[PDB]
Amino acid sequence: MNIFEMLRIDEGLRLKIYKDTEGYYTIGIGHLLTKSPSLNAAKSELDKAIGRNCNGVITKDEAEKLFNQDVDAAVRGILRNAKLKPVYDSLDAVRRCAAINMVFQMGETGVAGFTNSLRMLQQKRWDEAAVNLAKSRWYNQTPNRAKRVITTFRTGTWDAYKNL
Repeated sequence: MNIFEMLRIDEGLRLKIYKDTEGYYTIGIGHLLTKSPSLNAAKSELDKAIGRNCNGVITKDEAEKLFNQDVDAAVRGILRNAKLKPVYDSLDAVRRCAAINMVFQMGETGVAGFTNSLRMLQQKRWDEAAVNLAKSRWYNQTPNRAKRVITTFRTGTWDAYKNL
């Protein structure tokens, strides 16, 4: 398992514009297009992202290209964020994947606000971190995914993702 396989499980793959868990237009492997309620606005963002007139549909190669860009953006966002970088650097490789997953789902600013959980993670107080992370809108709105990511932080193993 690696971060691509992990987020592919959590986000799925859809080649036509769809609405994500929050009702926002999205495509591919969790690529958010816009928070606007306008499908036309989403289609315009899609064409801009892919570089051709897509009419709301992309290929698997295009979805995977957006995904590579998005994972890279999540990692770069962590490394540029003064609250997130030290915690990330303190983590082992498996737990770094859990961190990237959270930033991919909710964005860098959003995770950087998880102040108390970040401190527990930096301190390697894993069970305490797990309890704190679950006290969140994130957990209540996407509990199955949050449980997987939390188990990954708690254990430092891929047990929650084996086998898919």
